Amino acid sequence: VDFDNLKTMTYEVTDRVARITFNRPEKGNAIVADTPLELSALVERADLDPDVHVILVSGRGEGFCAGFDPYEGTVLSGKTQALNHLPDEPWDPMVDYQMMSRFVRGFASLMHCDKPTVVKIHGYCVAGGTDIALHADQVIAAADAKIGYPPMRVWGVPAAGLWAHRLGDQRAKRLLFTGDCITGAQAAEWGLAVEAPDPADLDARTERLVERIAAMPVNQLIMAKLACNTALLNQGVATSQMVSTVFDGIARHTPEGHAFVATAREHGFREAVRRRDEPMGDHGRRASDV
Amino acid sequence: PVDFDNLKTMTYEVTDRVARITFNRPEKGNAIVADTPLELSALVERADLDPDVHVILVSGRGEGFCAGFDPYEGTVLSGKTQALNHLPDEPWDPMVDYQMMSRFVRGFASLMHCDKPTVVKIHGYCVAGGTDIALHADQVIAAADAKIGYPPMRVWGVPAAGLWAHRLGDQRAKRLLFTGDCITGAQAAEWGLAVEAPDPADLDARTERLVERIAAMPVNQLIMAKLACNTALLNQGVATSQMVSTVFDGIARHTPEGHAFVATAREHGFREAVRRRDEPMGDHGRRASDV
Repeated sequence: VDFDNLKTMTYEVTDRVARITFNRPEKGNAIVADTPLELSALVERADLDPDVHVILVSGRGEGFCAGFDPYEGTVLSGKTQALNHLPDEPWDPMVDYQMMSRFVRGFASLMHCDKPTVVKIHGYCVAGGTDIALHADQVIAAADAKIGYPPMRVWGVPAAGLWAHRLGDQRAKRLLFTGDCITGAQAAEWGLAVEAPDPADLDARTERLVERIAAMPVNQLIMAKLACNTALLNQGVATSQMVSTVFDGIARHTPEGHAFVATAREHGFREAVRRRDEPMGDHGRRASDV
Repeated sequence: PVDFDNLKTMTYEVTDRVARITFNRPEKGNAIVADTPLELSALVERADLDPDVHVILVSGRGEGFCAGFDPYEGTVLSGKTQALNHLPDEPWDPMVDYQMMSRFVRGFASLMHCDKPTVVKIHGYCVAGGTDIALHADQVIAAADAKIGYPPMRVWGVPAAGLWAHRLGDQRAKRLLFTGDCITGAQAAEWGLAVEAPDPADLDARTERLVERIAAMPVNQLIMAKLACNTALLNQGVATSQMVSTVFDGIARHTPEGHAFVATAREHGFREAVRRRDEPMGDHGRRASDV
């Protein structure tokens, strides 16, 4: 990673806030190969800077993140991975796991890093976008944001494996058994988000939150996060994550997975998504009425 | 950033399906320096991504495996920030220390969390910070006469990796950590710290045999076996043991006792400081602790 030629996001430190800001708004800040690498590198940079006390992750454009979009001679090559997605030959789930687990590993830097992480969600945080967002220590969301994992319906299982740890069993299952999304307001109500300001107030309340955190000594902040993370990680997060990443690979290789891909190839991915969600009445920015 | 054409602390070679990572500071007991965890972590990742590699074999050159611990400018890891944080007569900052020592342990933990099997071969000694590395490996094979343990429990460390109780169980971990005593490789096999403990003349051959039997399996099978076994391992609270133990190691280095050890090492050299620590306990150098 080259801090002078970042491809997917920007880095800027203002006062004590390290702002990591997705920079592909034309693509909904969709996750590409470089996203986890840049995210993890920038988080480490922030961790090591004694003038940084808090990391604020956000996206440009209409929403936080819409989800998923030098490796030659590795298991991660484009050729190896595309061969592993052919339907009419046995695939290798561990070749898939080596690829997908490294996305998740990059995203997990927001959980495991020394310093506090805040994610600001506006608009949408769906599918892969939640594999990032749910790792953050604090999530603040616009009241009218759309948040969930629609590809439970076809083509994914949340690789991060964090829904049960963030929502509890009942509410995680409510979303993962349907692919339904909740509003930012409901995310606050269910405790997925710490607050849900009206969209006109989101930036102001977000800046207030990070300022308050940033006013604290780094040593205190690091200790609080270490203390709290002993309880979080003791819930079996590592296991939830591993098995969910395997499951996501499975979702991308079932008959249902391949039929979705074939639809995306014929009509484009946006239209494949519309046809997935339309029978459920929550296509686009429509609410799921949870 | 690690340069595979200019490695500082260790070497890398793939022979058939075995990625050999071999420590390369033989006359300093392969002592751990800043680049050690960076190189180990990068080379383990490279092995993981190479479809021609099935197993990773870590060993050290010289008389023993590892004797333990020996671009950051403007970071919490700078030489100046860390040196300042070790002054005795001012308040120190345990989180400045944690940021440093946790990143050593993170590099070492790549042997545990990587996709593929890891094997550590111990000859001679694996003591102190050496064990922070070794105990992360999936398989440990040791010369019957090797010396294995954490002598700085006596003064100046607490095992930052935090793995002793996970690898030995409560009673045998406490037996070594309440004393700083070392066990032989033979005892390590009996206690299940090592999977076998060949005579030193047979160590290399038995090691090669073990890694070849592992390498004869498909990569997909191996990765699944490791993932399955690690769910139980990690469910023991390894992450918490490692975090609290890394905090405790910082403390050990900043107590009156820790400062007195460093003052002796600074005045007379580390070797003499170790002499004074271990000779009263009858186990200085390659002597056994008679556990």
